[PDB]
Amino acid sequence: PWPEARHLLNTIAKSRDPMKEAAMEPNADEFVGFYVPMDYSPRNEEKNYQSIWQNEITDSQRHIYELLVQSSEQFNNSEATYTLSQIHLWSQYNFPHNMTLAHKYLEKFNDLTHFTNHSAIFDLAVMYATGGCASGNDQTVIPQDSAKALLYYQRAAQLGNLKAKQVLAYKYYSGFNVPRNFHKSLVLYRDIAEQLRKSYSRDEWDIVFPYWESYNVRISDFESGLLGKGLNSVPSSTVRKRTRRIIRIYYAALNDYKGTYSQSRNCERAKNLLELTYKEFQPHVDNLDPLQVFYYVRCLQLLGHMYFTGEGSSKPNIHMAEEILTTSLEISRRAQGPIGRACIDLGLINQYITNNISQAISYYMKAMKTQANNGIVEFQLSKLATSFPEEKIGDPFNLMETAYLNGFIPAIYEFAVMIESGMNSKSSVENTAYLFKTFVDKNEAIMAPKLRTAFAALINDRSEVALWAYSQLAEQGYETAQVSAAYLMYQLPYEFEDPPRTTDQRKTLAISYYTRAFKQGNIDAGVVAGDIYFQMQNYSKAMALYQGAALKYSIQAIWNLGYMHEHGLGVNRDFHLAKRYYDQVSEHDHRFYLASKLSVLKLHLKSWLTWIT
Ligand SMILES: *[C@@H]1O[C@H](CO)[C@@H](O[C@@H]2O[C@H](CO)[C@@H](O[C@@H]3O[C@H](CO)[C@@H](O)[C@H](O)[C@@H]3O)[C@H](O)[C@H]2NC(C)=O)[C@H](O)[C@H]1NC(C)=O
Ligand SMILES: *[C@@H]1O[C@H](CO)[C@@H](O[C@@H]2O[C@H](CO)[C@@H](O[C@@H]3O[C@H](CO)[C@@H](O)[C@H](O)[C@@H]3O)[C@H](O)[C@H]2NC(C)=O)[C@H](O)[C@H]1NC(C)=O
Ligand SMILES: *[C@@H]1O[C@H](CO)[C@@H](O)[C@H](O)[C@H]1NC(C)=O
Ligand SMILES: *[C@@H]1O[C@H](CO)[C@@H](O)[C@H](O)[C@H]1NC(C)=O
Repeated sequence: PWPEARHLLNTIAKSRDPMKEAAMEPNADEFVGFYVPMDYSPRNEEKNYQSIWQNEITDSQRHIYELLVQSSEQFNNSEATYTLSQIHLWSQYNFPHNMTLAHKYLEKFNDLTHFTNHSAIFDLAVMYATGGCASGNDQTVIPQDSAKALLYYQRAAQLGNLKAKQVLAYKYYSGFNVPRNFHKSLVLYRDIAEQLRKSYSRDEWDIVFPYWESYNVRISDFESGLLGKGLNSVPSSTVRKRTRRIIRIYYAALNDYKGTYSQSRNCERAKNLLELTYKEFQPHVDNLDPLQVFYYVRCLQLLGHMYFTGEGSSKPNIHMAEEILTTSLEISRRAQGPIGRACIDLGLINQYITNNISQAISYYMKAMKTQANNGIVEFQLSKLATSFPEEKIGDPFNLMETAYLNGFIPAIYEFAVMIESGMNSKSSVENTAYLFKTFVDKNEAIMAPKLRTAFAALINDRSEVALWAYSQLAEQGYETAQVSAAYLMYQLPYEFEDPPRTTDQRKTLAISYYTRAFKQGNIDAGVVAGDIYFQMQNYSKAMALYQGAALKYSIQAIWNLGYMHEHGLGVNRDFHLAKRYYDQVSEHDHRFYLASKLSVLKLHLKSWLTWIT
């Protein structure tokens, strides 16, 4: 039965990505506010499943699905049962998802060699910790079970999977259910981090971090926001830079060198395009519009970084890089333009291909205040400080401390192993842990490569699988996944029409995600949690929550606060404090000057009537 099917699943060519398909082609360059549901309708998904598995499937595509499943039930293969979980849980080939049967077959895979394969036990160990999926109406449905999942996590990390021991460390570090226990968190964090540092090369560790494309972004920022407009915080989308022929080309290659969200990147067509430009312009180099040559030499900076990169080619060329960018500075003398990244990679290639350290300090130091310096320079210097104890440069400590904050990633590890090893007792113990996770969570490719899946396999269709993915990273320390999944589980109804028509369990999960996101910083989520409990009871819990938000300077919390005391369930009714709240909103913002005193108008309109009796 099976080994014939291997030819078929070879034939079908699944696990499709659209951004790779839009990398090459001319395209709309256009997407926003695409589509979402607001109600789940469990018994609707079953009939939709029925329709699609009736019609849109192919008769062959049934034929393959026929006998792996028919052969696996007749035969104990256990390889097809593992695949169909990854097919009805991932929708990896063109088939629907059904977490009931997927969950059902996962125990079958596990029982075959109970507790050996960490890649699977983890996946259902989440499924226990939710209770929302692997659910239904038949008998085997069970709600959430903490400990029964917890043990499986311990089995995986005991076996040695990474993100398991990650989520344990986060779970202690946050005080999710168990106590705080910073010590353990430190232990397994540093363990993880040494394994990560072992994943890389010496060369690749020291010279360039390889630019894995980032998706740790807070969905609902594409639309207005988690709430409204103007009264939000920190939109994390970073897309499609822009501010006279060539400049429209310049950006048009930059976007192709680092297209981040909706179109995959690679340099090759941008590169060929670029070298065409250098072969084109160079003899025709008079003045030529000092604003144009600006973007010319900027594309030269880029270009030299690309030859030294080795993108698109089989190898990098240090040499044509050398002539081309050294030329670039030969111009940059004239018009005194930006010079940074050329000074970096020039001071870097001299540092490992040649061995004139001396000038290399001159270049690094010549570009050190540059904005493009993230942390790379300092991290590269402190090496030479610890190697060559020379007075010229200062302490390694302060330099690496100037690289930590800026975001350059290797800087953390040295900055961490330093302080823990420090016979000099620096600030504390717990802060040390904050470093390690901040490294871990930021490497983002070994640990969390599925953000490129969840996003991707959302936009075509079928949010639910992305929802499971964020429901697999929300347990990790990724705020973005928490508010993402919750924003999929509960959208805010507009004031007019209607709240949703969803499950109560589902809300019991969403609220937990929003809460943890709140205590990772996103104040707005707190507000949203309160807007759940309007529809429920627990007005006291909500009041504590809102009140928890207001102390950190929000606004909507406050209007809800005065409004909760004036109308609805208040333990004591009072409008003295109320107008204070309603007025300090206008104290702080200066922009809602009217609605404050409007609330005052209705508030005294109460008094006019009540004096009648
Ligand atoms: C997930 O997969 C299961 C299959 O394990 C799908 O199950 C179907 O569930 C219905 C009850 O909702 C079962 O009822 C059947 O009704 C027909 C008449 O319509 C009757 O002739 C059968 O004897 C039975 O009573 C149905 O047998 C069952 N079929 C299968 C293959 O399981 C379920 O619909 C899927 N859900 C989702 C959300 O994908
Ligand atoms: C849990 O079990 C699954 C199978 O149910 C294991 O899948 C195996 O994963 C490894 C890679 O981690 C695959 O290795 C590579 O496969 C390709 C062909 O697909 C081959 O060309 C490479 O040389 C290499 O052997 C392996 O084939 C794959 N096995 C099956 C049947 O798909 C999974 O690895 C197990 N979990 C863990 C954590 O290992
Ligand atoms: C390179 O080093 C040699 C000897 O170390 C020195 O003579 C030469 O001036 C250096 N060149 C540059 C460009 O720094
Ligand atoms: C109130 O909140 C608790 C959570 O502490 C929850 O278990 C309970 O179901 C809620 N009750 C109502 C009526 O909302």
